Amino acid sequence: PHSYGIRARTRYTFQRGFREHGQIRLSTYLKTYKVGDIVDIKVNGAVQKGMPHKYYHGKTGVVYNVTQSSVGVLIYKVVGNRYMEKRVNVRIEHVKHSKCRQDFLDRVKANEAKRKEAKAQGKTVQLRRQPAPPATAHFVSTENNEPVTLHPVAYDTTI
Amino acid sequence: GIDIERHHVRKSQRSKPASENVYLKLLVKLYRFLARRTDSRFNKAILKRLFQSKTNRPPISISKIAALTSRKSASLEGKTTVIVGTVTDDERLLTVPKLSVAALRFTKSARARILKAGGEVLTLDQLALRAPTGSNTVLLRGKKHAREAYRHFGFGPHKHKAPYVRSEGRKFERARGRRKSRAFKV
Amino acid sequence: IAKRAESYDAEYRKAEREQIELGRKARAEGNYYVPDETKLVFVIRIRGINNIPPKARKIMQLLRLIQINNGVFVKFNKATKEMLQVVEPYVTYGIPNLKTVRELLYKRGFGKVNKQRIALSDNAIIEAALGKYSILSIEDLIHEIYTVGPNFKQAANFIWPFQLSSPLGGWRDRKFKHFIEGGDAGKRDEHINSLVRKML
Amino acid sequence: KNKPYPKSRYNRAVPDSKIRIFDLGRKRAGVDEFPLCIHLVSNEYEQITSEALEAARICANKYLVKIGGKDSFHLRVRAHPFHVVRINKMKPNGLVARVNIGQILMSVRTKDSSRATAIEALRRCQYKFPGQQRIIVSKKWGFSQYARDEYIEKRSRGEIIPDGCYAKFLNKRGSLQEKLDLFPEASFNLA
Amino acid sequence: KSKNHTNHNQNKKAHRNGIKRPQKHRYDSLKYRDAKFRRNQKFANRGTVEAIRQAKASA
Amino acid sequence: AHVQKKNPLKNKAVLARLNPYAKAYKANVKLNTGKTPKAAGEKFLTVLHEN
Amino acid sequence: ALKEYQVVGRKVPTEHEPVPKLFRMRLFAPNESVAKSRYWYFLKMINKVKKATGEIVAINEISEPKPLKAKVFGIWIRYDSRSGTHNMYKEFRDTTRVGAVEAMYADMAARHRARFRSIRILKVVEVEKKEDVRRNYVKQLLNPHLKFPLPHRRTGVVGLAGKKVFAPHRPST
RNA sequence: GAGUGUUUAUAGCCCUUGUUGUAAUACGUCCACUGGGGACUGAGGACUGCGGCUUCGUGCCAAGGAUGCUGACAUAAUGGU
RNA sequence: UCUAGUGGGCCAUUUUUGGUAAGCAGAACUGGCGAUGCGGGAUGAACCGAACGUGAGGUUAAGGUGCCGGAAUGUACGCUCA
RNA sequence: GAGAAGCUCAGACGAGUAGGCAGGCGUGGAGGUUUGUGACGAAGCCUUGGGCGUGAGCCUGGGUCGAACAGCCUCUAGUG
RNA sequence: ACUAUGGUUGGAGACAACAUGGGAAUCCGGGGUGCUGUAGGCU
Repeated sequence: PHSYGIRARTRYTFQRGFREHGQIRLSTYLKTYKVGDIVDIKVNGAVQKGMPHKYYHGKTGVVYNVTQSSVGVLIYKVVGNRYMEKRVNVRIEHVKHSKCRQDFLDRVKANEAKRKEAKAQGKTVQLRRQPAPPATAHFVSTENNEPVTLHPVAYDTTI
Repeated sequence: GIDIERHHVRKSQRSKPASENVYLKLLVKLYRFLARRTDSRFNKAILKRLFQSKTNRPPISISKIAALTSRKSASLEGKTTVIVGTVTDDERLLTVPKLSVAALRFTKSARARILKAGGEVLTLDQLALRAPTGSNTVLLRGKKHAREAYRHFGFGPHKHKAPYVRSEGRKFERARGRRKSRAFKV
Repeated sequence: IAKRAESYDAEYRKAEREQIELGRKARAEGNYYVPDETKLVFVIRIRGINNIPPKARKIMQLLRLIQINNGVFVKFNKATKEMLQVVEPYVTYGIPNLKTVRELLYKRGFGKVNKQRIALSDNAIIEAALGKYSILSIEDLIHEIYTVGPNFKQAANFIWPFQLSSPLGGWRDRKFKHFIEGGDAGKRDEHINSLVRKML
Repeated sequence: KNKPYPKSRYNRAVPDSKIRIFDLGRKRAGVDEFPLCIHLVSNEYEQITSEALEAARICANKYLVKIGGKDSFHLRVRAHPFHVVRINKMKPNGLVARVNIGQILMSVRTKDSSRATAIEALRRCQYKFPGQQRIIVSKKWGFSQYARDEYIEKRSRGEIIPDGCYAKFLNKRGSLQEKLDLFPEASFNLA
Repeated sequence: KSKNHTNHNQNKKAHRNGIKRPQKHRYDSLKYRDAKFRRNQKFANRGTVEAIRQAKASA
Repeated sequence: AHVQKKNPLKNKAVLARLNPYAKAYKANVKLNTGKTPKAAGEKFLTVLHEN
Repeated sequence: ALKEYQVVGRKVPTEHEPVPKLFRMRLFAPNESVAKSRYWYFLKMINKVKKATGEIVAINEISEPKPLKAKVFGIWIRYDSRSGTHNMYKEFRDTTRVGAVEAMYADMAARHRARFRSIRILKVVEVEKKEDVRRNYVKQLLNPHLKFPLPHRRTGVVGLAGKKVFAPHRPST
C-alpha cells in the first residue's frame, strides 16, 4: 500500500527543531550565493514554496543558476548503473554554505603563504598533508606517579 | 583461486586490414616496417588508419584540403597533405589551387583537376619515399559522423534524431507524440 | 653499492644497540621507555576468494591481496590501520624484522617491470626500475622497505606481491579465529616473523 | 518477537486485564519500619502473562496472611501487562507483560526477623511463573534507593524525614528558608 | 503467486558495470540559466570577441 | 635470459652476483669485552615482585 | 603453555590530564599480545581507558623466584557459569605459580566445564603456613612422614620394546 | 617404647645480604657460520650477460636450465593394444 | 552501434512483518546454488574449507589419527556407569 | 631464410547453464588445378593389427569386392 | 546501555560470554545567569 506523494515519509525530516519554531533568522536572506559555490540543502518546514524533494535533503551540490529568491543546485543521484544530473531550484531558506569550502580556502591560503615564505628564504616547501604518524618514543616517569597494582574485582551484587 | 578483474583485457583494435587487397597488404607491409623502425608517430598513425574500415575512413574533398591548408594562421604554403582514404572533387570550387596531396586513392575528376592546377598526386608509398617520417605533412581525415547512420543513432525521447520512416510528409510519424496538439510533444 | 650496504648494516646495528641501551637505562632508573610504534607492516592474506563481503574484497584488492598466501609490505598510518581493521578476519599482519624482509626479497623477490612479474636475479633490473629514486640494488631496495624512506610507495609498488607457500607445520588448530583467541587472524605483532619463516 | 502492541486509538477493542490490585498488605508502612527487602528478579527474557501474575499474587498473599499477620508485609507486583497478544479465531486475545534482564516481578519489605519466610514466599510462588527466576536479598533499605548504613548515618544527622510509606530527603537545591523550615533537626554545617 | 519484487540482485547488476559518472564538460548549456542573464551574456560575449579580434588585427 | 631462478640464500655465486658487501660482511662479533654490569634497579625489582 | 607477564599501562595524556596514573597488573597469558589484550580487557571494567585512548608503557615476563621448591598456591577466581557469576577459592601444590594457574584452568575445565574466556583470576597468593592452608587434601601433603604407592598406571612401556603387537607372556606387577 | 617443650647439637629446612664472578643452564632472536640423510625435476641447445685466481690465458668456476664414468640385455627390457 | 537469452527463482547468516507453527507466505543486507566440480559433515544445491587446463614434487584448509580408513590404542590433568 | 598470414623473447591467466563470437572436422553437387588414384582392382563393407590429432575426424596393414574415385584453392546446399 | 565485524563459542532455546572496533541517553553534582558596531550627550 505504498504512496508516492511528494512529502511522503517526511514526518521528522521536515520538522523544525525543538524550541526552534516560529521566526526564521534573517541572515539566510542576507547570505550571498554565486555560481560555482558549494552549498548544502537542508529543507526548512516553515517555508513551503521552493521546497526541494526529500531526496535532496542533506545533499551537497554546486550552484549553477541564481534567481531573485532561489538558487539552482546541481546534484548527482544514482538511478541504477549511472549517476544522473539533477537541477533543483531551491529557495535560499533551504540553502546554506558548506564549511568545507571555507576550510579548503584557508588551506590554500596557508599553502600560498608557506610557499611565498619558502621562496623568500630559500627553504623547502613541505606543504602536503600526512596521515596520523606512528607514536615517537617518550620518557614516561615514575616520580610522584608510582604505579597502582590492579586486580579483577569479585562478583558482588549491588541491588 | 585468484580474484582478478578482467575488464579491459582483450584489445578491441584492428591488427590487420579486413580486406584482401594485395596492394593494400603491400602498403601495410611497408608501413609496418616504417612504424616499427621509426620513432615518428606519423608512421604509426598511417599504419593504424590503413587497418580502418570504409566507414572509419571518410572521403575528403579538394576544397576541404584547400580550406584547411589556406588558413591565415596556418603557414602551410607548399607542404604535402596526407589522407588515408579517398580524395573527392568539389565542383563548387571553380578554381583549384596548387596542392600536393597524398591519398590512398583519388577520384578521376579530383586527380585531373589537381594536375591541371599545377599540383601533384602521390600514393602512400610515394609519400613514404618523399617524407619517411612524415615531416612537414598535414595529416587529415574525413568527417566520420557525416554518414547517414549518425543522424539516426541515439534516437529517443527529446534526442532530436532522425527516425526510420519509409516516406516523408504528413501521415508518417508527425502525429500523437510529435506535437502538443496531439497528446504530447516528443 | 657495497659501501651503501655497509652503511645500511651499520645503521641497523646502531639502531638495535640504541634501543637496547635505552631500555636498560629505563630499567635501571625505574622509569618506562615506550619505543616507537612500528612504521612497516607485512600483511598476509589467509582467507580464500570465497564468500567475501564487497567492502573487504575492495580493500584486499586495493592492498593487492587477491590470493590466499599472498604477502605485501605496507606503511602503518591511520588509513592503513583502519583498512586492516575492516579486513581483520581475512588477513594477518605484524612487524617484520630485517631477516624476514631480506629473505622475502631474496627468495620471493619479484619486480613489476612493464606490468610483468620478473625475478630480481640482477641489480640491473632494480636499477632500471627505481634508479630515479637512488635505489640501484636489492640491498638498498631492502633498506627502503625496512626503513620506511621517502620513496617507500614506489619501492613497495615495484615489488610484486609475494606468493608464499603453505606454512611448514601448518597453521593452528583453527585458522579463521583471531590471533588473540588462538586462531591465525588479525594482528600478531612479531609472530608474523615466525609465520613468514614457515611460509617461505 | 513482535513489536509492542499496546491499547491505543488504533487498537481499541482489547479484553480487560486480569490483575487489578498491585499492592497487598500494610501499604501505609514507614521507612523506619521494614528494614529488610526481598526481590524476585528474572534472569532471562520472558513474556509473563497476566494469568500467571495474578495467580502468583494470590498464592503469595494467601501464604503471607497466616505466617506473620496481615499487617507485616507490603507485597508489590512490579510487572504490568502492556503487550496485547493476538490469536486467529478458532484481533486481540490476551494481555502479557514483557520482562527484561534483572527485572523485579515481586517485592516484599519486612523486618530482619521475617527474612526466612519472605524468601520462602517468593520461593513457593516461583513455580507459578514460566522460565527461571532468582531471589535476591536487597542491600537497600526497603524501597529506599539508599543503602542501610548510609540511611542510618544520614538519619543520625537528621537529613531524612518520613512521609507516609516513603520519605523526603535533603537535596542541595531549593530555597534556604523553606529547607530550614522543613528540616529542623538537620544540622546545616557551614563547612 | 505474482508480485515478487526484490532487490537482492539489483545492486550486483548495477555494480557489474559500476555506477558510471556523467562526463564533465567545460561549458554547460545556457538554456538552464536565466533568460535575462543569457540574453545579456550573448551581447557581452559578442563585444568581447569583437574587442579581442580588433586587438589581434591592430596590434 | 634468466631461464631458471637461483635462490641467493642457497647459491653462493648468485649471492655474490648480488650484494657485493656479502664477502666483506661480518657477524657474531663480540661486544662484551668489558665488566658487563647489570641494570635492574631496586625500584624495578620491587615493582616486578610487588604481588 | 602459559606465562606470567607484568603489564604497566596508562591513558594517553590530554589537556585536562597531563600526568595520567600508571596501572600495573600480573596476567597469565600464552604470549605478550594476549597479555596486553587481557590488560585492556580488565582495565575497561574500572577505568575509562581503551586501547585507542591508552598506551602500554611496560611488559615484562616474570619467572618463578624459587622454581625448585614445592609451594602451595591459593587462587581466588570469579567465573561465569551457565546460570550466574560465582567466586571460588582453590588450592594447588606446585613449584611455579604459572603451573598452579595452568592446573587451575585444567581443573575448572574438567569439573565445571568452564572455558578460558569465562574465568577471571582475581588473585594468586602463596601460602607458606598450614594454619591458612584450608584444603584437607593439600594439607595432607605437608606432613613430614608422607608415603604412598605408585598411582595405578599402565605399567612401564620402556622404550620401543613396548611397541610389539604381541607379547610372549602375561605382564606382572 | 608414647609424649612433652628449650632452637643445631651426632642432621638439617626458610628468608637477607658479601663474595671469584662477564661464574654457568633453560628460552627468544640472528649468523651474507658449518655438517650430513632422503625424494622429485634436467625444461633450454654454437657464442654474447658478474664475481675470484692472476698463470693478465676471448684461461678456470657450483656464474643466463646435466653432465661424466660404468654395467646388463638386445625371440630380454621399456613402450602401445 | 547492433543484437541474443532472461523477465517462475531457491538456500544460508543477520534485521524483521503476518500467522499456533510450518520444509508457510511476504520484505531488507550479504554470500551462494541455479551455471560449481573438489576435500569434510557416513549419505546431501546451499553448511565448513576451497572455486577446476594436462602432470610431477612439497605443504596445507575444513575435517580427522582403535578397525573399516590415510594418520599417535599420543602426552598431561580431572569427571561419568547409564 | 624459416608458407612477415613468418621468426623470436617474456609475463599473467584457465568453472560454466541460457546465450554471443571465432577457428576448425565431416557430407552431396560446381569451376580451376594435381604427365592425381584405379580391373596388376575405384567405391563400399568387416577387422580379435598399426599410426596421428585435445577433439570433430584422418591415414594405413589384412580379408571381401567389382567400376569408378580423390588431394589442394574457390563456389554452392534438401549437409552431420 | 547499545552497536559493526568473528568463531565447527556456550546454551534445547531464549539469550550470554569472549575476540578486533565504535560508543549514548536520563539522573546527579560543580560552575554561569548574555556577547556584540556606527553617530552622538552627561560634573
